[PDB]
Amino acid sequence: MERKVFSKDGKEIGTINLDDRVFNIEISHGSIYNAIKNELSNLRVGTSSTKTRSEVRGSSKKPWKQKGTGRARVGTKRNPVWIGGGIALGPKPRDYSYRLPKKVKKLAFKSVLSLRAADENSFKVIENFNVESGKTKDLALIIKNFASFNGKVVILLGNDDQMIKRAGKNIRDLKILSFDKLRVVDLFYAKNLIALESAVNKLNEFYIK
Amino acid sequence: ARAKNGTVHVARRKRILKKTKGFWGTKKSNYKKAKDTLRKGMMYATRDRKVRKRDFRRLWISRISAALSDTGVTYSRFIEGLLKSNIKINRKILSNLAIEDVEAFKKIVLEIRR
Amino acid sequence: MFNLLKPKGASKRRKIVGRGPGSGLGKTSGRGQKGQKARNTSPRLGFEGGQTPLYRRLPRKGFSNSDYKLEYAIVNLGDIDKKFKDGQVVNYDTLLENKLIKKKNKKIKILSNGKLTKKVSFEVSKISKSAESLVIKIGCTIQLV
Amino acid sequence: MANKMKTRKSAKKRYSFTVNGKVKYKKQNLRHILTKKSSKRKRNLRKSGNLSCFEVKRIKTLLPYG
RNA sequence: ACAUUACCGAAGCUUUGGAUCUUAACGAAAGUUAAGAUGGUAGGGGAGCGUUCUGUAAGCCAGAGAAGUUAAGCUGGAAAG
RNA sequence: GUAAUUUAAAUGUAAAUAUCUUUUUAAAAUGUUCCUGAGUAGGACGAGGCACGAGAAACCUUGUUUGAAGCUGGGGAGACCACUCUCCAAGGCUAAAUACUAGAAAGCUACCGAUAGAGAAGAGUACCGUGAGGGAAAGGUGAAAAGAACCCCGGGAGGGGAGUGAAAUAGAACUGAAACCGUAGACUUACAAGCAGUCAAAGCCGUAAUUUAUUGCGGUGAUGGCGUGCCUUUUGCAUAAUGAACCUGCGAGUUAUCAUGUCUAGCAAGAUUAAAGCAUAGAAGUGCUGGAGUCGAAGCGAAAGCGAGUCUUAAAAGGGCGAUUU
RNA sequence: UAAUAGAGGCGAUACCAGGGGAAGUGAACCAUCUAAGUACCCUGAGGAAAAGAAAUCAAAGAGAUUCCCUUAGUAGUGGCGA
Repeated sequence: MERKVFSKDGKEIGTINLDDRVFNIEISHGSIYNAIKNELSNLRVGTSSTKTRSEVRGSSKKPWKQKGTGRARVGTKRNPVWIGGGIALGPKPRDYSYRLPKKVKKLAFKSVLSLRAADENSFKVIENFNVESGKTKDLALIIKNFASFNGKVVILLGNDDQMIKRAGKNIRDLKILSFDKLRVVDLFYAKNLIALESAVNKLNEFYIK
Repeated sequence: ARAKNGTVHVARRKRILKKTKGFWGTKKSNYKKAKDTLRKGMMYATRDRKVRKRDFRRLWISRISAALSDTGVTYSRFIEGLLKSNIKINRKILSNLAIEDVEAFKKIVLEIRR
Repeated sequence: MFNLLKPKGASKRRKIVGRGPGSGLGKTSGRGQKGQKARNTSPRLGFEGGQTPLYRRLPRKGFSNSDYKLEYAIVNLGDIDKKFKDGQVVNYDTLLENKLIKKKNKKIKILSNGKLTKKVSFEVSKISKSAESLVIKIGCTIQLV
Repeated sequence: MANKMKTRKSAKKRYSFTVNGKVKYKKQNLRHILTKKSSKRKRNLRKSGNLSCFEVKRIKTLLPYG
């Protein structure tokens, strides 16, 4: 597909081609759903824990005799029924991470990129620039010239431009991503998506393969 | 991930107590007795909703039989003549008629005796 | 707001059990009334309640002869026809790179499912009589390695 | 790998699986006193058989991998 | 006891209003009609309500009054809202 | 405080440089002799460890006994023998990768928020036992004490006023329910045998409409009809079978892996990486690298072995298990 | 007796090495076996320890020791019962 390219001051400068095999695949909402689930599960620490009968402090003496007292039978003081006792079938530390098939992950990336690029206004492309001073004023000015939907803004880069990345690490609702380190959740929930043409070309050969 | 917030049991109990307002003794405030009495009450309500039809029809029949005690028509024979002369009026209607306007009912009976 | 829109049937819920009468899985929770099974247990050992089990009534048959098998990959004439062409040497290297076998095994055998039409050269370890007859008839060459 | 299901070795040594479900086995009663048994009986006991379809599910539980 | 005409009498039958499901027909489909079929423990299958946290959410609603019990009223076929 | 930077007099821990210490102050090169680890190798009996329970039972350690060779050698190659291929014991050291965190510092959490969380937000204290030892319960005023000057009742406590405060039904305590105990008002009840409810229903009271005392929303209810609390367990329970003083909190099919079935997603005669590495980040990520391995693609036969056939057999002669239609 | 040198004990309700070594269970009994070198006891030090440079693996051509992924629930063993 064809796409207009705006200059860094908000005005049009040129035109670029978005390859169809990446930005115009038929959407696979199933792959998008699976990928989002996986990316957010892999982010869990999953270190919550709890003590069973055997880990609560206390003795394992029978509190009173089996028969004759007139009370309900009991084995140990830290019985899960008793107050302060252990916890039956509580949470234990566990590994929540898993790895999706790479083909499904790739298809999800293609689908989310196509879904975002389908809309002309929310997706935009800007000619290559850099913040040589590293300040934040300049970057913020560029976003606030482009972005319109008052919300999450995701910038895509074609390299690791450390100046831009550490100039944008502090913007309010900004996420800077390189082409080869994409995250489906950020792409899917981004209400403004601003890409460089370097990022466009690197994405083309990155996902055509 | 502890999921404790106990704004549920109080809700169940408040609805039950709201429906069990006028009951005698401890059945109006205690949760256990109120729930037992309410649940048997609702079952009674269903049964009785079906029974009210029988009760009212029995009342209507007795009222008709009373309004006919004057004349010499036993109301089995009255129903007889009613059907035979093809008057498809209703037990409720006849019972109410014998009270609101006795002379119309009496005329119906004269007409049945044929 | 973008509404992920999960595909239907992509995640069954669960069989949460013992959580009320109305759920159908109430007090007894799917276990029945009483007995051994109502309390966590079932005697596993293929058990028939003390009757001599089937795997103890029946007799045995012999060794497995593992540790001495000559195990090695099967390749069929139909596969060769579908994948190759004239003049090259069907052997370990070419079948491996063309993904007809895996390079764990190096003692291929050639079987005769499907038909082969192309004159080829073979460097294999075993060959069935029917397959080598058909292959000599089509006009190939066979070296046993 | 912490908890791989163990096969039941005494069952492995007696059962075998065919390609599409059936279970092959060796018949009993041909191991011991054999003079009295009729020749046709012995000949039938020699040849191997297949189990009834009622045991196949339990056997598939006993042999989780084979 | 034997005759004549009856009536009463169940959640049965019939009729009225409403809902779900199966089958069939119509309809592009949605659905609209016709037929019947829905007591139910064990137990099997299927469809939902509600609680807490997480992403959505640097969103929205709150000191001009959040959350929570608390009086009354109302809606949904049930969980309830 | 946080980002990126950055304080070291003194002390502690690290390398690098010399100093210092030590060593070679030489090697390529043929055959005769010497030595090359001795109660040791091995064997007999009794045991243990090797996955391997005497089994054909190697091999290693080892208790009781016995007992060698000296490179022209010896050990091992799962009884043993021969050949062959490897290795050279019976002397002594060795960092790293690996196990562990009582703790120290810097951080994180689909971890907890006072019956939770360490037993312990106050602690192994109070208390119990001769001792070993066992073992609790108790968090919250207000934004700030700005802790109610003074006055009245009372011995005080406490309350009523006056003041502080946005609030004093905020005054040693936030939000303050249920169980429980009350006060006041309305209605009903002392001729009656009510699982306390439901279906009808006069009268009284509250209230809205209809010009106004007859219809509804309501609370009480004379009287009539029906009705053996619930849970669990049994062929079968109101049963005089079992269980609960009430109320409020706490209080049970979970997690990790394997087998198998189904659903969803993806690829396809192929599918898929595990460990682990690199890069960026500091962001227990996720993008690559990594195909060793596993499951299909040919099965049959105890196996050798043969193969769309194989086995049973002289026999496809008939069948058993397959398939050509995955 | 003299001379110096190294140790005594505590700490880690952790880890490692050596010695001693059960019982509740499963096998629906039990006596083999299993649990299991598990708990625990005792002797030693370390920050890691132990082990560590082949009279070895093993029929492949490799080359110290240790820790992972696979091989693999495979090869064998087992009142061939578990």
